[PDB]
Amino acid sequence: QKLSAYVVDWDLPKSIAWDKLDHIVYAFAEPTKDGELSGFTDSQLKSVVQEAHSRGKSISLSVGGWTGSLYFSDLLKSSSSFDNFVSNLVDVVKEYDLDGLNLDWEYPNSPNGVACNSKDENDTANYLKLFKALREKLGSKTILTTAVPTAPFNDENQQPSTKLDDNWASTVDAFYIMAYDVNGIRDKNAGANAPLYYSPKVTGVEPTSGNDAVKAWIAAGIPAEQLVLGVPFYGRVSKTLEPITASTGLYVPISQSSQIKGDSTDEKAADPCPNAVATYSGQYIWRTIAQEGIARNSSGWVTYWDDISKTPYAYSFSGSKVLSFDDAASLQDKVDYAKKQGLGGVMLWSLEMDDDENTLLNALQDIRK
Repeated sequence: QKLSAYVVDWDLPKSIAWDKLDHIVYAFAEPTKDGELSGFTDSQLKSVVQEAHSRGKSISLSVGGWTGSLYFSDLLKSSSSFDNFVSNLVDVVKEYDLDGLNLDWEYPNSPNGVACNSKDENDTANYLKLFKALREKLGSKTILTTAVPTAPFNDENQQPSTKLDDNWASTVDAFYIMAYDVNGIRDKNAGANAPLYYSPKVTGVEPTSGNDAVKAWIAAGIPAEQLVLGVPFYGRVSKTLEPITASTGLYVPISQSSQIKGDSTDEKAADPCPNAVATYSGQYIWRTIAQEGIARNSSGWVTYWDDISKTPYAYSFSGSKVLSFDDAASLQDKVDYAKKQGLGGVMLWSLEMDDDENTLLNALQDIRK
């Protein structure tokens, strides 16, 4: 699995380009309080598994997700709910003829991610117990992967680990680094959604990137070959308080009152926590970007290139907004990095975002390669 591609149950692609990929990750199954797997469509998963196997392709189920991470911590600390979760997790593999499971807990012991998510000092330790259980019960050929944040899983203090149990690398096959959503309204200045690099010279942005995350995880104990760079097929808009020109760069200050809306896929939504506030994400999928000609200086946009983060961005004087995103160029750069760093491969989120010409997916082909 050098090239993995997430598909979403709520929006399957009408046509999956099998020959341009290796491994399909079907998202999501959300764990319930009782430790059962839910929230996915039975017929669709059967359909997609069948297709993948017809063509000699691998498929995994992704358990969890941004809104599916509520019960992970509770489930694993208790011994009874642990075994039943595992039991259900094995059954689903059995049931659908899955080639593996992709655990996506967002995130172990963290006040970030959804606010009301259960959390515990031992979340990472138990996360490792879960994987070990899974391996014992599934064997060595089941693809066991995890989608991970830009720093190693939290310790008993909610700080990224400086060293992960060495059993992590020996149990789990690949760690999919979710190297995107790095910068947002949580920052003072505009930044890249999925930067390849971070520069300390630049303040008012988050001190991480793709390269930095890799570096962090390698240091924590995970070999590079077991690391997988996640890339987006979407971008994000911020509202700049100050207009971007050619003599300004990407890093201008932004509004923080409220996140403005992106494209038509960007519905106002609130996390599954009582009395939480609905918000926009700012998201703009690649399709919108391509159709509206944003990367071609159309529709009132002017396109630039950030030399620091190796990503394109665009600015509309109308509404004063900046769109940080990824194109063929920034994507092919991420692929160059991955190959030179001896990474296991790359993954993309998510397949239905790409245009009908497979522009973004094609830009990723050197990884297979």
